Amino acid sequence: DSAEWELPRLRTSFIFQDDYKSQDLAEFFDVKFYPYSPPGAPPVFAATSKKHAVICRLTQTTDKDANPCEIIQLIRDDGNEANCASCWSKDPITDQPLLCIAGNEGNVKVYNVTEGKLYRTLVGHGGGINDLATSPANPYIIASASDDTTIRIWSLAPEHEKQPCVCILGGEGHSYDLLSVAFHDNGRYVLSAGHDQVINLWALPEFPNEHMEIPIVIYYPHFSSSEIHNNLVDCVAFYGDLILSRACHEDTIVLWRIEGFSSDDPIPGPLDAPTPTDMTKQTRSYFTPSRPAMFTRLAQFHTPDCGVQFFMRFRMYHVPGKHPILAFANAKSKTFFWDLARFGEYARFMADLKEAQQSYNGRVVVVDQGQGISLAQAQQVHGPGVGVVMKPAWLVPKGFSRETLQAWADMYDLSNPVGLIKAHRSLAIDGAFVGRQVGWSPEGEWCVVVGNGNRALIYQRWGKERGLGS
Amino acid sequence: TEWTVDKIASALSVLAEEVPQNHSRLVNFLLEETEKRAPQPRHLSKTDPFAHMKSKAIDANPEGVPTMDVKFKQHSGEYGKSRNSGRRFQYPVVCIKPDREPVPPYRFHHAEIRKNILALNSQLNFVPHKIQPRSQKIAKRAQAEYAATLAPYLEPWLRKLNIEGCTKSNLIRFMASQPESDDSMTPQQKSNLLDTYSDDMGSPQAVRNASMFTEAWDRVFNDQSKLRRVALRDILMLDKNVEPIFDNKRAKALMQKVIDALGSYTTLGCLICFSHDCEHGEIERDNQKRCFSLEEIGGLMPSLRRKWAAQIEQRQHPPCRNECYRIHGTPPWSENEVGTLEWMFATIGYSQTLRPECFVGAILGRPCWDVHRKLQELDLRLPPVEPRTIPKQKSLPWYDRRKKQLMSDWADATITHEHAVRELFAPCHHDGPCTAANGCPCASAGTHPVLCERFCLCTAEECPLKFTGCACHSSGKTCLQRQREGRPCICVQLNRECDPTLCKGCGARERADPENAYDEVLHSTGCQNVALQRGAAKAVVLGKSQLEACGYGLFAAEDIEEGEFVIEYTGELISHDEGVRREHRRGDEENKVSYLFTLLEQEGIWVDAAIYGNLSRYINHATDGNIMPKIMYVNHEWRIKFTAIKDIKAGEELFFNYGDNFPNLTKKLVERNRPLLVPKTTQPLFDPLSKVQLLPGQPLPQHPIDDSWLLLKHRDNLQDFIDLRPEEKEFLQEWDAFILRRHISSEQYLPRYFLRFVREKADWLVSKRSRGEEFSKLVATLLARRVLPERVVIEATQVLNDARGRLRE
Ligand SMILES: C[S@@+](CC[C@H](N)C(=O)[O-])C[C@H]1O[C@@H](n2cnc3c(N)ncnc32)[C@H](O)[C@@H]1O
Ligand SMILES: [Zn+2]
Ligand SMILES: [Zn+2]
Ligand SMILES: [Zn+2]
Ligand SMILES: [Zn+2]
Ligand SMILES: [Zn+2]
Ligand SMILES: [Zn+2]
Ligand SMILES: [Zn+2]
Ligand SMILES: [Zn+2]
Repeated sequence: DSAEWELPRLRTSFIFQDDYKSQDLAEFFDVKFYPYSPPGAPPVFAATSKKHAVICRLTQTTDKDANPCEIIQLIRDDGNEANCASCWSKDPITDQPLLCIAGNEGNVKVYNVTEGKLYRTLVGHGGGINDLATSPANPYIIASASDDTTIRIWSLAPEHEKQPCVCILGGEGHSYDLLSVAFHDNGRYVLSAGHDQVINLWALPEFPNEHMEIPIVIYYPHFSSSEIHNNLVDCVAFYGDLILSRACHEDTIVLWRIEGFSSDDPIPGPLDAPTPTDMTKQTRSYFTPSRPAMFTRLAQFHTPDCGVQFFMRFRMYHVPGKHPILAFANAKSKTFFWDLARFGEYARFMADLKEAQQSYNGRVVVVDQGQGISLAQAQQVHGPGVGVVMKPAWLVPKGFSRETLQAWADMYDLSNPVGLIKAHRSLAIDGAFVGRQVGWSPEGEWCVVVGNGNRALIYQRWGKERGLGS
Repeated sequence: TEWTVDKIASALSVLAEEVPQNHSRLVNFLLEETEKRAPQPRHLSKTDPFAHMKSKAIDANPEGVPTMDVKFKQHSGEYGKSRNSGRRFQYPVVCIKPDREPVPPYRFHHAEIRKNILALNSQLNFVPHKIQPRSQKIAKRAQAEYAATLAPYLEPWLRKLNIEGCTKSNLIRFMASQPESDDSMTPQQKSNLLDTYSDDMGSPQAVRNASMFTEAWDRVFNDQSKLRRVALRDILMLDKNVEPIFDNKRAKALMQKVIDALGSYTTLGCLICFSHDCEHGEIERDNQKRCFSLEEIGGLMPSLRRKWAAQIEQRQHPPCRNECYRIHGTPPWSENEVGTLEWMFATIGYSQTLRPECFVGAILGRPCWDVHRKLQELDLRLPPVEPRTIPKQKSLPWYDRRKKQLMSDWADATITHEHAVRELFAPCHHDGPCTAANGCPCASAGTHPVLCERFCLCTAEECPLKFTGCACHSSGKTCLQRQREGRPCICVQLNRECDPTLCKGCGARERADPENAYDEVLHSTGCQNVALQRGAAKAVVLGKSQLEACGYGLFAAEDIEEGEFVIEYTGELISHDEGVRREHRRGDEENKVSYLFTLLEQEGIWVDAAIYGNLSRYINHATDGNIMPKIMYVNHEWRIKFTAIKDIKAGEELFFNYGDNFPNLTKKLVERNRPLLVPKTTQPLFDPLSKVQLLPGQPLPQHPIDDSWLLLKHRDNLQDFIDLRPEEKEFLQEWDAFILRRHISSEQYLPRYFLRFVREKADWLVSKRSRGEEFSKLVATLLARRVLPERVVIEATQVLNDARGRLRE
């Protein structure tokens, strides 16, 4: 019953041989779970180091001492490129999994991972690539963010084999190295960000089902702002239609929204974008419906001890029927989780309790939920004279103490956009660790964090372990 | 009832409590909505593609294969206690090599432009690792965001407090009267507020209430111990009727009626390219634009007066199909309808072969005898223009404008040909001769005199400095650098290209027309000094430079004989300081990559090809180059041409000696305390857009130029003027979108392009009356400058009369 609310815990960790030797400055920069397996299949993720792609499958176990992580394919980039970015795709003919790997020479390598061969290379960027993402609407469409300050959109569909760059996000919207690229779930809006502290939202056209001699070039993003953060931005993503983004020296993940943006509206076209007619405007928006405001900061998840580190990435688990979980690892050996559904449940609990405090002038009894006891059996143990409020079990103390309320508000109060929401679970990592990337399995029972020293931390929830097996 | 600062402050604190409450409600609402809209997973395979693959861990019971180690620990419990020290396993490695090398490196998307474009000055907001201290950056942003949060609450709270005189408009009036609004506001701003608000604030109590409300708000919300804090003044500045007064995006007896009627067109209309937002003009430090327009040479009247005087100083056709007054003659008129015939009458002037009647009657849906009736009953009187007498002036010993010839000391007497040392000035618009005494800049602004050019109000009859073009003619090639003809080409001597209008003998008129760019027969004789206007480049191709550790180079794709024009260096035109900010914004050392070409050293204009430009930005440096750049004057634009100095065969890499053409601005600042084929070459060659590798003997890629992004910026630049009514913006934008695509540099081509516009947009022009009225103001302006022939106004009268007759449908 309470299973819906369980957060992960450390289940397995491994260190991969140093492959950038110095003999400790190698890191895993990326991890991604394969997203095209049938429901129920063993989840399979790839962890890309600077020279290797380690592909693992995770299988839950009844033995605490057993190892759920087994490595099924291990690939080395036999060339001179050091890598830091990956994303998954599929063969358009055979439907075999394709792992894309990109790095500092400026090329995307596409690997046929089950057969251990190169599918192809995507050549054309003018500098190192730092992020890749696949379109959730078309598994053959990939976006790449580069030091060359552009995004390129690539297609692996057969009709584009001879020239696979279908779109270039160029122009003047960005002026220095891009570190992050993300697709909206509709496949048509793209977010980009990097060293110039700009977050840009771009609207993709539909791409012809046929050979394109040249890419469609896009010269203006539809939303642009350098004012949501005050530092370099290294991670950006959509959460539905809201934006999550992270910047260096700020120790926060920011949740915010573009005013007037809705993915239910028709996709605007390229001649609808705003152009920079005023050079003192650091925000501009096609979407804007006294002076408006083109964005609104909503909340800040507190992400302490990232220091001056950057290129550190969060990941939200967002799946129908399950709770949305935000996970991020900092630079001082900590991994953070927030279950976004606790926010609504806390606010219901506080409105129910503040209500009974007036309606019964204080004679109010608080009973935990997740018991055999319901707001009915609890009411029969008293009557009409005293109010019974149901408190979520995961709401634990320290009437309730000042310090108990302040500790609950610190984790679940959403009333201040400039506040800091403390992580709902904070797990410590042995030794000195800097997180680079987080990935979730399809069913959300596994969460993998990878970072420096070629380390992977594998968290699990809903395990099936039963009673030791040494 | 009777309030105090304390009582209202107290009340604001209680109202302020609804702000966090609403915020929590909103974020929770949006979080719930987003959770509900979670995406179903897509493109699932029907089988697990990894199902057949087993653990590659090596058994104690792999020879020659590379191997990597992995050490696993298992964890349990709440704090992640490890079960033991871990276990290590050996794994074979699959080594996969890439099949393709990256393209040479580059920064930004390099896009093609047909001509130079004019840039705005950017701010230095980011420097890879003049500027505002980041602390002020951070703090203003916090306050901006808080002000935006609080702004929507002020009217609801005012309505609930309901205090006499606490009105959004009375609070704006009080703010304007406080001393802070001298060190926040300048004259004409207070004048614009006083237009909408005035100074009376009501009763004594109304004035006392507003002052107490302001104090009480700045006490509650502007407590300076906080970073997040807003003064009420900062919220009122956001108000939709206050903000525009602090937005400087502003374009600007009988005759001053007309003057004001054509102000938009006299102010914005470009003299060179006839567009109202374009690439000419000057950008000031705050990015206000001085257009190269009639206002630069004194507005409407100095050119109009001269047209009138030209008209009476010439002393001595089919009637319109709109019930023409010429056959006949003699519904209430709007003031707009009357003004429309006012300015056509004045700008058509003392004409013989053109009368307002027919044309005004084509623009207004009125019959011609109707506007003749209104013409006669209004009896318009022109100012009488004095007989302009031209004072006899001694010719110059270094320049004869009748023989079109330079003579004797000429290179020492003028700086007309020395573009690097020239300072740019608005063309003559004075009365009297072009002398230092009359303040003529052409004569005296610089170290030496320069010739007066086509935009100066002087005439060649009057002015000994006036340029009249070259005298060259030949059934063969002419206007060459050292012509074997008897005397040389003054145009070439002055480092300018021939003028399609003044250079009547050499064929410039036809060869400077881009619509003949690829008539090889035409361009094989006649003037060979119009190549930048011709717009045709030798066939070139991008590739890997032959120089080691150089990135891209440019390669010839067709044989190039020495002396032939090769390509133009195009880019953004920027100021010195914008050049410096750019050298900073991109990083630094002499591993740098400059595309910053010096166009006019002394005036301070550089061409930056780092983002926008053309293939010429890829040409590398050699001391013994095979091409040579040269700054040319081209119809009052300065431009960079490349000419071959050797025979160059197809496949050879182009080089020139950079000289000091690409300066280090900041370092100099600190010191001042037959189809076309891909050629066979050794180097790889690339399509400039796809960076696809090109194969020898395939068609040379030649991609039409994409300008849509540039028409949109120029449209939006007109949309931004708060100075212009929507009817003005509608038409100006329609005309500019058409004329910007034709890249006009000479008035020789305007009548043909004008007639094409009135043909294509005829139906659109008569669909709505403001469009016809605006079209007539443009016509009146071009007629006033004697730049539109009277022949085309008569044809447009037919065209529109026939389009409106087709509308009666
Ligand atoms: C106008 S760009 C030429 C195109 C450049 N090679 C590229 O890949 O984009 C000029 C820059 O190229 C480089 N360059 C050109 N000629 C060179 C030469 N002869 N030796 C070394 N570097 C050169 C320098 O970085 C210079 O700033
Ligand atoms: Zn112009
Ligand atoms: Zn007529
Ligand atoms: Zn003069
Ligand atoms: Zn002059
Ligand atoms: Zn003159
Ligand atoms: Zn000549
Ligand atoms: Zn000439
Ligand atoms: Zn000529």
